[PDB]
Formats: sequence, C-alpha cells, structure tokens
Amino acid sequence: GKGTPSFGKRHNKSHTLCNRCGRRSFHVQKKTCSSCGYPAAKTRSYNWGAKAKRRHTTGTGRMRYLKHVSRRFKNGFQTGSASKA
Amino acid sequence: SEKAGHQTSAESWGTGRAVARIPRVGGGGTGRSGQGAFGNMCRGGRMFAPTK
Amino acid sequence: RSKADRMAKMERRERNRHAKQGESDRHNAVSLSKHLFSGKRGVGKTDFR
Amino acid sequence: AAQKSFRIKQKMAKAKKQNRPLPQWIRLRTNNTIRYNAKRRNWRRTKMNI
Amino acid sequence: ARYGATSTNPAKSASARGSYLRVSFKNTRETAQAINGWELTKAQKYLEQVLDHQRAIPFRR
RNA sequence: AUAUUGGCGAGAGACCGAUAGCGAACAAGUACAGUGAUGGAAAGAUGAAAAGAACUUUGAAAAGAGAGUGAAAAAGUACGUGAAAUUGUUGAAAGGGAAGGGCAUUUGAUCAGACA
RNA sequence: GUCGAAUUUGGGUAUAGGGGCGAAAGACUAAUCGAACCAUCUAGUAGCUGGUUCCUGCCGAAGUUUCCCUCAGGAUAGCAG
RNA sequence: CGUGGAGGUCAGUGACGAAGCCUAGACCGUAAGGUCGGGUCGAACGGCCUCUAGUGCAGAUCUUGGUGGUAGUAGCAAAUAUUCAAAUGAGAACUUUGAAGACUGAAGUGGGGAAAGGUUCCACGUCAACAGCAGUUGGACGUGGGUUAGUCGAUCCUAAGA
RNA sequence: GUGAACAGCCUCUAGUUGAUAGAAUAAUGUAGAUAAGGGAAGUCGGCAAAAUAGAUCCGUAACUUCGGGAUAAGGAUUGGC
RNA sequence: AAUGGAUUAACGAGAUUCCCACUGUCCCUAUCUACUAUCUAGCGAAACCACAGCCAAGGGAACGGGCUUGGCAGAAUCAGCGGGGAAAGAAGACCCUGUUGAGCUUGACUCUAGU
RNA sequence: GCGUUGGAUUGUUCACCCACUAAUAGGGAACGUGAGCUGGGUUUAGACCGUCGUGAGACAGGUUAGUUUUACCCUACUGAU
Repeated sequence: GKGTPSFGKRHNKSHTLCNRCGRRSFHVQKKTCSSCGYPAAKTRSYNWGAKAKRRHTTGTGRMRYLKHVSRRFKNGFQTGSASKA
Repeated sequence: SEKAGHQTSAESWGTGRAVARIPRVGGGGTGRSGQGAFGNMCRGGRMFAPTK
Repeated sequence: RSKADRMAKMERRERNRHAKQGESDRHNAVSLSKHLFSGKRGVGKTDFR
Repeated sequence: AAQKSFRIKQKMAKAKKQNRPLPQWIRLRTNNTIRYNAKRRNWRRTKMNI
Repeated sequence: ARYGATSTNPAKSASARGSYLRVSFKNTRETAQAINGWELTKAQKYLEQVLDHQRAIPFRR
C-alpha cells in the first residue's frame, strides 16, 4: 500500500529547467531554484558544501573573458597595432 | 594531504547479520555506494597516522 | 572500410561478455543495498511481507 | 507529451543528434585511444530527465 | 596454436579448435569423453544416432 | 619588515608508483542514482614500426587449418610479464562409514657428491 | 462492507522539522517518524565487544592490602624484569 | 633474518638475457630465511659498513576485486489452445501468406486523447549482444525518411492564492 | 439474443491467436467435484461445505420512539403447444 | 449518578449460548479431472558452508559427527520423506549491568519566551 | 505374549460423572511429539471496566482484538537400479 502500488501515481513534476543554471531544480510552486538561488541576485553557496562549490566555481566553464586577462596584463594593457619591422 | 580520504559522506548501518560495522557510503546507482570508507584498511580511505 | 568495420567488432567484445545490450546499457548495480542488510526485525511491525 | 514547449523541443533535437555511434574514420587516427561512444543513450534504458 | 598436453607425431596429425562457443560446459565435457580414443569414422556414425535417440551419451562426472 | 590550502608564472624533493597518490594519470566532478538539497565510481602498458595476417582450403557464418609479416604470434586490437583460488586433458598412486599429521622402516619413482 | 451522499477523484493552490496536519491510531509528512531527509562541526564519547603482522635465547608472575558515588574500572602496596 | 627509499663502496652483475614467476631437482642455517640448476620472460639490479620508515598477517560478522561446492539441481505450472501445406533460409513448435480451429464479446485483448516518455512512428539493410526456450522476426543494431493552420490549442481574462 | 439490467453466458464490426515445448499419468500437493447408512458423536469453536435463492398468489409473532419489525416465520405454483 | 448512571425500538464484516433445516466435520475412508511433481531438448539460479557426515556406553562448560572401549564397515547412485544435523529466519521480543540515550509527566533542581 | 474404550462441563491438564466392556492398570522417552499440526491459551503496539496514583502511568485484577514463512543439502528410514 505504501510501496509499489503507490509509486504508480507519480506523474506530476515539481521541478523544471532553470534559466540561470540549467540544472532542473527550479521549483514550480515556489518560483525559486533550489540549486542556484534564482531569482535572487546572489548565487546560492555555502561553506558546508565543499564539493558543492567545486562543481560551480570559476574555471569550470569556458571563461570567455577571464582567459585573456592574464595575457593582456603581461604585455601591459597596450593599445595600437604591430609594427612590421 | 590534510583532507585526503575524508571527502566522503559515509554512515554506519547497524548490527544486522550479514554486514560489518564500518561506515558505508550512502546513496545509490553508482557502484561506489555500499562500500567502506574512513578506515585505514578500507580501500579509498585515509592512512594510519597521516604524516605532517 | 574492412579495416574500420572489423575494429567496431574488436571493440564490441567487452560489452558482449558482460551481456550489455548496447552501447547505452550502463546499468551500474549497488554493491550492497541498505534495505536487505541493515535491520533488526523482531516482534512487531516488520519491514516487508 | 504532444503539447510540448519549445524549451523542451529544443533539447530533444540535441538528444537526437547525440544519438549516433562513433564515426568509422576516428578509428584510424594517430594515437587514438577513443574506442566506443560512451555517453550513448537509449530511450528504453535511461531516461534523460527533461 | 598452444594445444594441451599431447603425445603424438605432428606430421601425421590434423587438428581443429573452437573458441568462445556458447554451449553448456558440463554437457560438452561429457560428450567429449564419450568419443575419446575412438576411430573417427565410428565417431561420426555414433553422433548421428545420438540425435535420433538410439544411443546415449553417458554422464560420468 | 608581517600574513596566504585562492589566482598567475617558475624552481624543487631521503615523498606516492595505478586497491597507492587528489574523487579524477584515461572524453572526471564524466557515466550513473535521487522530485530536491546533494551523493559519485570503474577504467594506464601490442611492437622498434601496423609490417593489424595477401592468397589457398573446410564452413551458411563466426572461425579453423595451412601460408605469411616480425627479433618473438610462448605479443594477433580478448593484445608486456601472466601468480593463487577454481577447471580441463595426459601420466603415476591410493580408496570396506571422512580426510590431512608425528616417529620408524619396506616397496616404487627420483637425485647430489666422490674413487685417483 | 458500502454504493446519491459527512461519496469518490483529476488539475490548480495553501501549511515545512520541536514544525506541519490529524472524525485521535502517536497516526501521517516521497518504501524513513514517540520527532523527516541532506551536508558540515566530526576521525563526536565509550569504564563495553572484536582484531593487533618475523624467528630463536634468558628470566618470569597475579587474582591480595588500604582508599575512591568504588563492585566489568582506577590510585597504593605486594609479586616481576 | 627479511621489505620500500638514502650516503658510501665493490672501477659489482646484465640483451651472450636484469627483475618477476613456476619448479614430489640440489645445498646451507635449530629457525626467521639464504644459495644453485632447469623452464618461461625481456630491461634493469645485488653483496657489504652505516642512515630513515606509510616495513613482515590466517583471523577484526575486516576492505575492494576474483572464484567454488551447492547444481546441469530448485525451477521456467495464473490470464481456456493450438494444428496442416507452401514460401524464405545454412537451420523453423515460434517468421509471412493461404487453409482450419478458438477467445476478448462493444464497463473489449476495439477506436481516440490528458499526465508522463522523446523518435519508440515508416522504409531499406541486417542478427555478436538483448527479447529468462528459440529466431530468418522485433519497441534490438546500422543508415535515412517523416510532424505544413487567419478558424483546434497556447497567446488574452480572472479564481483560491503568488 | 436470453434477462428487471451496462449482471452472467453466446455471437457480428474491429482485434489478437502472444505467456518455453515434447512424452508419460506414481506418491504428496494446488484448484474443483460426487458419495451408501447415520446426521455435529468431529472440534477450543458447526471453521469449511451443503441447504435456501428469481417471480406470482396466499400468509405473517413478540416487541416499539407507531415510522418499523418484514423478503418475518410458513405454504401452493413455474415447461411446451 | 454528565468520572454520568438505569431503561429501551431500529441498525452492526462487534462478543457469547442454544433449536429446526442441512451436510464427508466425523464413524472411515474410497474415487474422477486439470496443472505440477516425474523423464526428455533448450535455458539455469539462491540460502548456507571451520572440517565434514553410521551407532551404544563412559567421562565431560552440567544431554558428542570426531576423544576412549565396544557393535561394525564394499564402488557409483534415482524418487519419496521430515527423526536428527542445538539445520534457519532475530549480536533476541525475555532478565541484570552502564556514573549511555530519547519520549512523556509533576510545587524535583536551575532557568526562560510571555504576561 | 496380547488388550486397556465411547461421550458430557472450563485453554484447560487439575478436579469429577454417564454408559459399554473380559478390563476401562500405572509410568518413561527434553513433565515424548511447534523447521508435523493447532496459536484455542502463553508475550508487544488498539481499546474498555475495577482498584492505587495530583500526574505520566503501574496493576489485586477482569474482557476483547491481534505475521515468522525453509528442505533441493549429508545422514536416518520406506521403496528403486
């Protein structure tokens, strides 16, 4: 009664795909994502979650802009163009 | 490393017949779950007297 | 192609020995499940029929 | 579900194009250690969770 | 190559193998001891009568 | 002057050598499990070089037998070396409700040294 | 057993852990409830149980004293190297 | 006595075969163990005087992996039930057509959908694994084809509530 | 079609003919039955089974909150043309 | 004696006693069918396991498969069976201990939101 | 050597009648016999009445409701090569 015949009634989703993190944790009745803090401005993270931050900190993505910052510093944030000596 | 071996959320099961008392990795589906942890004899556990 | 079609049959053999029904059957079994081994079931309400 | 959203239909298209075996010319390359497609998915076997 | 412990002249001897054959192991042992050491042309008449329920393979082990 | 388990660039070791070292030497926070928070593995080694076995023959086919490449197929994409539990075959021995062990010698098999 | 209503049921929505909800059984709250599950403090504490990895040589015990919220244990004396 | 690393030394041994492994073959030591021959194998490694430790396993209902006796045994017994010829194929109790026998008996084993699934729908090719027998068949494997709106929905409105 | 009926049994349209099969018919089982004479002596206990059953006509007690009890109990009957 | 008591129609998958009808419950067992079991082709697991399996007597952690003295003892095995193998489901639901807990109660100690 | 019963009241053995019979003798085998049966009674959680307690609850007590489920293994025994 509380087992395999009551598992047949499970066909109503509670969570759906989130826009900020794409994680399928955006709870529908609360309108808030339980993994990435959406729609609040601060991304949810805690210091008891140690593996929880290693899945979502920087460097795990593509880093479309940070991967060129350490290169542009080393030349000195120079402008202009090359010389053809 | 000072945290090597403790990156695990195991828990003891209890006193049944066909199992020991070493805390077992909870969860399911992965094949790591239901294995021993935190022991010096456990595969994937810390060593005795972690060197400093 | 006869070089390439034989290598798809060399590299299939390990899944066939474990009776994997494809390259999409990756059913990983638990070593020991909780509800078979962790319990003391005495006089009273018991954990199954 | 036959009344699906476009957000849902946009992800079935990516799941169809990832549903293929490995190309026969990648078997032949230099220092190929890639042998079989391992993220391959069946509908009967493993649900893809939306 | 790599046969078992054989004691014969390799000039006057042929051979065959089968690997990874999906049979039962306990059946293929007992049907191979029943034929061991026989004349080969008596062996092939013998196996054709096993399929017709005339002569039976004995099970020893 | 002082602080630093993060970031970036370097130099090291009386440290570990694939059940060890980070969870991860590998398309690893990947496969996969859970409604969710989160949980999270396994998996390195053909050869110097694919020269990855043309052709013939038996078979519906996988393969087998020949042949051939290589220093070696006792390295054939189940691939370096390949232990044990367990199993097959050949040869030897024993066996009247267990087996194995200690002292002692017969019978059988097998084996080292030395004669100047 | 009941079967026109204190009936049965879909979807929407409300209440969240010393809290909910209960025509009241300490019932139910995702196979978990006389206090859910997840991660951290955490390798929590045990006067209790189990285990503790090479060989030979020499010497070789105690279950008794007094004190302790002490009686499955300690401190002291004795015996031993 | 033995194991992993360190300093020293023997101008140590080695592709003319180092280490490892197997060995009812030999030798030494009371013993921990040391040494030699034969087999396989292919790239490093030992004696000694000393220095360091993550250093010696039969047991912990030990941890991970591997394999046995049990055993070709229990079993594969709910939902009334199959049969003949031909075609195809190497191979048919199971595939296709025909012949015949039956059932669900329209609160269906029929025809359409909502939730949920995501290509399973259809064709061509094709059977190593899967369908707890089988397989030439398939919701399987390989490559493709396919969903057409001014009127049906969504979009708009407000309910308990956010 | 039978019937008070969307009960049960049978058929037309539509759909399947799938669920490992062959050969034998010991015990003990599982599921379903029938028994001479007696009729609860069985047993903790009439558990289980059997018997009654639809419909029409006749008939219907104590008790009572006058509404019930009541299908009370008990009898006669049922085809075909 | 609203800690509620006496009474009582109707109703009850509530508890107990008897009477008619009825019948394998029984005297007392017999027989028939289907599907298993059984034999075959294909497929093919698990519990459990120190080592294993013939008994009497004696001693003995207080009731031996092994020890000691006797009775005996012939390969390989198939279908039944439920005496034993303290076979197996439960580091026991039972009873004592711990300077181990948790839930609940009250003029126990110490406090606290509130008022 | 052989034989010692059939019934009546409580879970009941304890305790005692009715009739037949030649006679209704006494005992043992883990007060024989639960991996043969029974769960009738023995022991959880539900609930009532009575006593005691300010209370949670315990009882001098009574009534009712209620889950342990192999055998294919070696031996024993009955049969079979």
